[PDB]
Amino acid sequence: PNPKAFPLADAALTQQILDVVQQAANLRQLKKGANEATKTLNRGISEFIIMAADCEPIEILLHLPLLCEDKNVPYVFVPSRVALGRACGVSRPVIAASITTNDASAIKTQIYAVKDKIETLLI
Amino acid sequence: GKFRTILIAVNAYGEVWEFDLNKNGHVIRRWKDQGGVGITKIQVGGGTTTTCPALQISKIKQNRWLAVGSESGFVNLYDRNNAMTSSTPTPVAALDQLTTTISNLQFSPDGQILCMASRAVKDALRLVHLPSCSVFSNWPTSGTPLGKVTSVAFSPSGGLLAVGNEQGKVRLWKLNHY
Amino acid sequence: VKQHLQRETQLKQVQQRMDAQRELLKKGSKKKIVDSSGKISFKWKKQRKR
Amino acid sequence: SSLSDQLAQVASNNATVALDRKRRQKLHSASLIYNSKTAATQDYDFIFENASKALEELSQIEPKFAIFSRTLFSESSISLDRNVQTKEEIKDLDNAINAYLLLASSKWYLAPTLHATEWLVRRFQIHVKNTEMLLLSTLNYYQTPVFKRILSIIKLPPLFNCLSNFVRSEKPPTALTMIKLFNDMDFLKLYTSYLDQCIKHNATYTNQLLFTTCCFINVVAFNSNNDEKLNQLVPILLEISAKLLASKSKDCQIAAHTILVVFATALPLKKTIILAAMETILSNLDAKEAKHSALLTICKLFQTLKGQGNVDQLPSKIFKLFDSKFDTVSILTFLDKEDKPVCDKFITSYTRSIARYDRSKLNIILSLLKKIRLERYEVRLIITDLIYLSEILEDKSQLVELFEYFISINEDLVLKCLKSLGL
Amino acid sequence: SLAKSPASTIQILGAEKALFRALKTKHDTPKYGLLYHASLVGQATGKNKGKIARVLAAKAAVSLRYDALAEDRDDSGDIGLESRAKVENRLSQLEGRDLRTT
Amino acid sequence: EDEEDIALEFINGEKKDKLVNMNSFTSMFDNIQNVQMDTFFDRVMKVLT
Amino acid sequence: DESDSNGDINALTKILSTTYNYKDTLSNSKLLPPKKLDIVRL
Repeated sequence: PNPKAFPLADAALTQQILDVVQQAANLRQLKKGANEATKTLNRGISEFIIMAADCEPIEILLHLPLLCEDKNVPYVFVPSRVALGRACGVSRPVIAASITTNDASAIKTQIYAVKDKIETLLI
Repeated sequence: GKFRTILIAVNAYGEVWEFDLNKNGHVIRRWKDQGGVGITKIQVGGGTTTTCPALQISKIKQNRWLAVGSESGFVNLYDRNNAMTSSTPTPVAALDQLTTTISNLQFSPDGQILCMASRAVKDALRLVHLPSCSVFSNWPTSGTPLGKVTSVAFSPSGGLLAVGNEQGKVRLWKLNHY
Repeated sequence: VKQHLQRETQLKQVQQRMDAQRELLKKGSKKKIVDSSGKISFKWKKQRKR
Repeated sequence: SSLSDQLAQVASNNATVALDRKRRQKLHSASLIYNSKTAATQDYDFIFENASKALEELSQIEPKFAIFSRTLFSESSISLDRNVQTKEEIKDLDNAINAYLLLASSKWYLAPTLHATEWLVRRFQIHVKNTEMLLLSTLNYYQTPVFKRILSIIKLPPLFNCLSNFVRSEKPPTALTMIKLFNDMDFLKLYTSYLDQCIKHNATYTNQLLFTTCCFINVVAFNSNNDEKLNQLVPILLEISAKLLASKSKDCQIAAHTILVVFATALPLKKTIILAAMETILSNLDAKEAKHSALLTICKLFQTLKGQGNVDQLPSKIFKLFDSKFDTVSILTFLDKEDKPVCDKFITSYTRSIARYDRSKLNIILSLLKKIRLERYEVRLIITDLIYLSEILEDKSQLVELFEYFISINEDLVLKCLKSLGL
Repeated sequence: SLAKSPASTIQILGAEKALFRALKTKHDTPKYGLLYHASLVGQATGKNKGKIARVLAAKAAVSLRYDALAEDRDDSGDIGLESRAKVENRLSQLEGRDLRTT
Repeated sequence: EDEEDIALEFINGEKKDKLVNMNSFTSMFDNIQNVQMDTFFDRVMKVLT
Repeated sequence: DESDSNGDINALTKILSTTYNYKDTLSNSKLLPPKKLDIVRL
């Protein structure tokens, strides 16, 4: 939608991303909202970063790709904050979220497959 | 003396297909539900349908409401008379009273109440007045014997509602308006 | 430098265990699963918090 | 009962008499401007000096205070003791003070009013002997330091218990607490009595009238749950709406329109009740802004009616008076307005009334239907009435134009009505 | 850099001495920061001063990320106007909310 | 056609109308300081519809 | 003082004085009332 939201995931990739976001929510490995996502980036614990490409105005999450780039963390734009908030499993719209690092989870293979797909999409 | 039937089918992502069956399977249209991350039930209601069904060809009507209930508990709700014209529509409402997976939707034979009911937890049924799209507040109360609701059936004529649960005990109520 | 790295790793693991114990305090329907290697984990019921 | 209880009633009877120097110091120490020390120092000549000066200023600003300059602000009124006169003279003194409080209710952002009522407070003891009218008159100023001073002085009545919590504190009383105070029922009986007296003395103003209609709207919203509490809120608020509409001021008429629209969208009222309210509105409707507001609320009442006989014709005298107040050009401008508030049921009843009664403005009917998207049952009822009128009245080219318009848009419904009646 | 920082840092930003002393000593962290002298925190009263400092810091971070990263900036401040509208409404509602009994 | 289809025409013609709930009027008490009564009526109607 | 002996402005007061139940029940609308459900257990 918004042409400043560059890597915009499609139907299949967005379906994979929202499934792994749902699994990460039910494992409680997921930090929601743009401020908590920025905090995870500053601490250095994010596996990867999901944003919503239709937040108005867009800049309030455009601040995040800079830190994601400078710290080598994958980011992607799914196209709806309402659907992203329902995937994260909270009664609000959520414009950004982060899957955090813990190498003892039971969803690690899914997280690494989606993270590899996002790395390919940014590359 | 002529009608034509349409099949609506919903993906887990929220993409909705509408084929017609009179001429062969050919997609009339596609659109997308707003939000709808994992969508588990769709229902149409307010006219004739496979629950409150027709009895002669002249008594077939066209449905007005189309409700889409998802895994997170959210129930989007659409007006067909605007959705068919907008072709990627905005819901009339988005109900969020329940919190578990929506496992039953059931319109009245008229289409004035929408009964949405989960399956994953006890006491998880809510009735909705339409077109107000507002949840009724005085029933069910906290002492209503609902159980884990797995079946809901509205009556076509007498205004009954029948709810069946996991313990194996259906339970009748009669709405006094009808 | 190597000692710095080891100390920071030990502190990261301590904070991870502490945050797990903090998550076991709020709300929801936890289920105490045991991994058959013998290690305890927790899994919450699929229900949208409000 | 008990001896302490009977003595408590005796004390509240003799609450104001200064039987000793200590009670005198306390009673004369309570004041509106001066603090305890100087208020216990000074005297009636001082207070009356400031009173006469401030009343000269108040009479210069608004010329109705000359009568209080004749009676409540005279040297014989320096001399007379309230606690000694008989009950008849007490009653007449209370009428004088109540009339003054109704007049100087609208001027309380003014040191002249503060000084004049300082003399009333510290000579005639209004702040304990009749505090009801004091609080009701200065109730709309509820953030202001004048209300803070009034609260810190007054011993609060039975009905003002929320303010009995807020008395002598630092923050003002809050809007939710004013909603509590109005949400009691005997308070609403008292306040509607106060406003009826206020209208009959013809001194209302925009700030107070804003405040009281806002509190009434919030009372109806707070009791939106209880069908029973709403049903017993009906006679009070619709009686004050009747008196507020019988008033002459456009301000009172708009405030009554606001009460009417919110109460009829909160409670599904009877058809005769809605039509009677419409009749009073139109029977006193005079000004232009009130005309705009009255058209909006009439459309809203006719819409929120949902039931049997929903969309029937306006009766004879009501339709006559309505056309006399709103001839056709006005309603056509309202219909080609671009905000488009929904008014389909009122329009349909209007066209059915034109079809039965006037039988002339059928081109006007056609313009109405061209500007409005009616619903299906309304179109069916209009078509049925036009079929009956064509079969009774002589056929006319405007009627042919109407049926041509229907056949252009929605001919099969016309076929259905002809199949119900005709060939 | 100010836009890159999150909202809680923008709240805390002034009281860094008390912040880090309380962190290393395991006490309670300061709540105002440098935002004490803004007008909304100057209108709130106590616990409302804490809550309005939090809400105003969130809205200030929103405005900062807009203005530091805008490409077609209107320079009329409508984002700031609407954030002030939301903060004013939140504060007036939180002042209308009462603690005591009636 | 049938009388039930007449009733269904009534029901399907009925449109939605926003209800009043127990906290819908507080902004009026907020900005009621020095407004005019026509503006207050417009604000109440805009909240209603 | 009292002796009982163009539309007027006393119509609303007269109607309120006559009736005792305001919220109408004899509509029987074939509509459904919002936020208040009339249901019986069977």
